[PDB]
Formats: sequence, structure tokens, C-alpha cells
Amino acid sequence: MDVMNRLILAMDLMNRDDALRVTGEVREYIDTVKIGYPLVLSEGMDIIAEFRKRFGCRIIADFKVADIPETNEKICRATFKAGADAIIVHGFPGADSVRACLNVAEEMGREVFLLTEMSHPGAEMFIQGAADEIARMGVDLGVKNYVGPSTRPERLSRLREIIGQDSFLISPGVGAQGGDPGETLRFADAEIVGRSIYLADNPAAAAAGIIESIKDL
Amino acid sequence: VMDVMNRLILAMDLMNRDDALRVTGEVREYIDTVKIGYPLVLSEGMDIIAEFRKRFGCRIIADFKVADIPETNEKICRATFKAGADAIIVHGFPGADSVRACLNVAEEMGREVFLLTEMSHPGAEMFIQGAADEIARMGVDLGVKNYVGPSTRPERLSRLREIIGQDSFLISPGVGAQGGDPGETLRFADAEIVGRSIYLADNPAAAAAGIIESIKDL
Ligand SMILES: O=c1cc(O)n([C@@H]2O[C@H](COP(=O)(O)O)[C@@H](O)[C@H]2O)c(=O)[nH]1
Ligand SMILES: O=c1cc(O)n([C@@H]2O[C@H](COP(=O)(O)O)[C@@H](O)[C@H]2O)c(=O)[nH]1
Repeated sequence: MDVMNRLILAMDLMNRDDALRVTGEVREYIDTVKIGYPLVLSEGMDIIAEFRKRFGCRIIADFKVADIPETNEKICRATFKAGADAIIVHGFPGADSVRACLNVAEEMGREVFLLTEMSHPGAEMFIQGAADEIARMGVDLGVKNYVGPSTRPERLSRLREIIGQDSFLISPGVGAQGGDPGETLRFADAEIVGRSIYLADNPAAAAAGIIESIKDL
Repeated sequence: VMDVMNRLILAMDLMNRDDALRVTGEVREYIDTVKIGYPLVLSEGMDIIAEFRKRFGCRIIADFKVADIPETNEKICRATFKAGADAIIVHGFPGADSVRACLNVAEEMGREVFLLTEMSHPGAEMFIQGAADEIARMGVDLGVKNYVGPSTRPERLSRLREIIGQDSFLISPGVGAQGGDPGETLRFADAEIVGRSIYLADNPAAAAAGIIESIKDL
């Protein structure tokens, strides 16, 4: 997966006008957009096709899929029908729930990203202690795409170790949550950035600044 | 606590508006509380909540299993309550800050959070089950009043009821298709959630009536 500038925009603005304007302003720097529930629940699933029409970008649906297998299958089907290229799935609910997502992705020509450890402080309570095992589960299931935390580079490095160099790894928590752009890319193929860009006084300059800081990466 | 008619909540996971509306209307004499999840919302839009409210008397629980960082959780809850959901279901496994973010929005907006502790499917045994008692205790500490726990594991449902106390409100999926028993489930839960056993039936009204008849004394 060729992600331009190793930078994925987390487009969590909640109105269509702002989301489209800001994405347009940074389009020269980014060809992959992560669209999540803040935008989708505010503006509808049709927003995914609109992003493809306007920007011709890759779309990762960050839906943190975390239901039973039967419901997961339905969520993935609805998501891929809307034109998402990939979907993010939690590992904590177990292997059957992940497999349900893998099945639909194969059927529709899409990718599953397995979220293993999260970036926020609460992740330490339950998720972190399960995360290595969740990653091994991903490997056992044939998962090739993973999400791990910029905010804990030692944990991000461990995730990379488990999954190997061939697997694809993206990482949120850069900027607003404290993760460093350059350090994150020691381990992740691409980093996810939301507020540091979309809440910036000048989103284009913010994106440009981030890329300048990782220029030699 | 919410007064759920017949202690029975419809899990409306059909994925087109016409069928979802037909079936929900057919069971309206038996059920006044409907759980709407992502299968229907991602297929038809958040305006499906509006349509259900307009057409039927029903309370709406948005089963979105909110499982993000605090900042994103807040946004999800805001959008969901703006659309008219009475309540939203949130995962506990991402930890206390993520749950608190949802509680804060619910408090501000005059709505309710349901905390999902243990899940009903086989995969729940891998990671969730071992954390579930602590997730429930965390909910109690945070002041959560509404909970979700699994009908498929009566022993676990019973323990969750103990942890949250008799005053908390507990709803429970996994009845019917997943193997949970209607009566046994209501020994511990205030209300049972039923999806496929009703919405895939040739006569959803008869299916609902049959489930209720089997728990009439309760
Ligand atoms: O562990 C995780 C997994 C996520 O997908 N994300 C998400 O990635 C984004 C981070 O955005 P931001 O750069 O504004 O902190 C959000 O959309 C958020 O929901 C996260 O921050 N940490
Ligand atoms: O532990 C859980 C939590 C849930 O919300 N649910 C959900 O409750 C419903 C179960 O429906 P059904 O009766 O068709 O098995 C679904 O909407 C599903 O996503 C579950 O089955 N087990």
C-alpha cells in the first residue's frame, strides 16, 4: 500500500463543508484519508464516495469494528458497499470476530487493519496487557495490516517485531496526543495525523511542516 | 429505570429501510424499545432513528459499541444523541477515560450510557471474559447505571448482576439464535435483547408473542 508521504489524514471534522475544504487544502500532501464515525455519523456514508470523486484518494474506514461475528459481517458489508478500501477492526473481541471481517474483505476486494494496542491512557487498563497476544492472533489469522500506538514507541516497536517487516503498520497519536512524527516512522510504515492538521490555523502549512520534519524518511 | 415493555428489546439488524420498518411495526404491540445498530445505520443513515421515532412510539438504544479514544468517543456520542437516540452502548475494554468521555456527553445532553462488559459470542472468551468483572467494577466506580451482559453465559450474567447491584439496569443479548434462554436470562437481566428469532421469523409478531408467553409469570 503506497501511502503518499507516509502520512494518513484522520478527517474527524464533523461537517461536510469543513471536511471537504480542509481535505482539499492538504490534497497535494496526502493520498490516503481515514474517515471515522465522527464524520460518517454527522454526514452519512455517502461522504466516502464524495471523497473518492473529489480527491481520488484511498479511504480507510476507521470503524473500530467490535461486535459479534454475525454483526461484524454486516458492518463490513455496508462499509465496503459505501466504497471504503479498508476497515479497522478491534482485536480484543477475539478471533471469530476478526475472521468475520477478513471474510467480507476477501469477498469484496478490500483490506482489514487489526487494531492491537490503542494510543490513549485508558489503553493501559486492559488492552495493553492483551496486545502482544492480539498481534500473534493477527499473525495466526493471516492479517497483514495492523494499527499500533505512536504514544508508546517501545510498544509500537514490539508490535512491529511480532508482525515482521513484511506486514503493514499504521500508527495514530502523532501530534495532539504527543507522538513524534519521525520516531513513529522508525517502526510504522505510515502515521496517522488528525488535529495537528485539521485544527491547525493553516492545515496546509501544518501538513507541510510535518513532512519537512520527516523529509529524509 | 427505563420501562421496557414486556422486558423485551428488539435488535433491529435488518439492513434496508422497508423491511426494518415493516418488522418493527409488526411487533409494536409487544415491544416499545428498539436497539438500532450499525448494520441498519450504515445502510440507511442516522435519519433512520428519526423515522423510527416518527412512526413508532419507541425508545431507541444506539448500539454503536463505542470503542475509541476519549476525544473521538465524545464526538460519536454527540452525533448519536443529536440524531435522537435515547441511549448509546459503549465498550468498557478501552478503559476508564474512554467510558468517562461518553458519560460526560450523556450527562450534558440528558441521555444514557450503557456499558458493555462481557460479550456473548465464543471469541469473548479470549480477552474480554478475563477483564469483564473489572470492567463492571470500573463502571460502578464511574457511576454507570446501565449495563449489557451475555445471555449465553448465565453464570457470567449472574456475576455481573452481583457486581452492579440490584439497582442498576441490565440488558442481555444472545437469546434465541445464539442459544440463550428467555426465562433464564430474565433471572438476572431487566430486559432481554432478541434479534434474529424475531426479525427472520415468518411472523415476527407471533415470534415475539411466543417469547413473551414463555415468560409471562416474570
Ligand atoms: O489507538 C488509537 C486508534 C485510532 O484509530 N485512533 C484515532 O486516530 C485519530 C487520531 O487523531 P489525532 O491526531 O487528532 O489525535 C482519530 O481519528 C482517532 O479516533 C487513535 O487516536 N488512537
Ligand atoms: O455481547 C453482545 C453484545 C451485543 O450488543 N450483541 C448484539 O445483540 C444482537 C443479537 O441479535 P441476535 O438475537 O440476532 O443474536 C445484535 O445486534 C448484536 O450485535 C450481541 O449479540 N452480543
